[PDB]
Amino acid sequence: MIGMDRRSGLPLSGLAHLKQSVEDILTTPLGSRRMRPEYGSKLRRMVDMPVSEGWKSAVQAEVARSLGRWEPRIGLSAVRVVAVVDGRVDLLLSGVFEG
Amino acid sequence: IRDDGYRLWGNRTLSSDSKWAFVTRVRTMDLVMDAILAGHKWAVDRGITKTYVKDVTEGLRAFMRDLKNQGAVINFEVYADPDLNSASQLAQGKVYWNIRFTDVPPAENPNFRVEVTDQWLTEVL
Repeated sequence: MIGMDRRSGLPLSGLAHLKQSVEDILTTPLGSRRMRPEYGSKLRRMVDMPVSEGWKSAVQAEVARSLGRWEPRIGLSAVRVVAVVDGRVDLLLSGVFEG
Repeated sequence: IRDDGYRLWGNRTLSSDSKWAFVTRVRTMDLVMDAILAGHKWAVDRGITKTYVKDVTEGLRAFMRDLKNQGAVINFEVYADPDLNSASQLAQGKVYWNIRFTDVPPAENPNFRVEVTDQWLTEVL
């Protein structure tokens, strides 16, 4: 499938379109889209919550829901905390490719 | 201090002497002696034998080891006064002992030295 890039307008198809397809899921909140209320992630609700070991398993369980809806060509493997600086947690979104 | 008359807050007596500041040291010195002077209604107007001094200074120790047992004092020493006890003092009924002990200080100031580190942040991975 051939789509266009979000910035700079260039049509990119293979796997750069795959990565921006995921980051339109993860950063859109629910109900922000027009006439598509069941689109996006609850990750903005997980913004600025304390990083516990139940916060990690609630992000894995919510990325898997939101990518399971509107990204069928990605099989999610794991989400892991790899570093912590002040506020900035960072997550290695790893997943196999299907489709 | 706390709500509706919940606590009392004073450890220290009105004392210009720094030794007798706390209420506990003033009470312990006044309430280990009636715990001894009762239990020693004897050893007064009895009659001084040869081992009279020894048989009561082993009875002062026995009535002080139970005070260490119930946590009233920390380690003590009870011994007869060697230089004040003399033959001229026996003729007027005067005999002397040394009941030097110590007491538990009340923890009026528990200090907690505390910071927020970032040491166990690698536990969150």
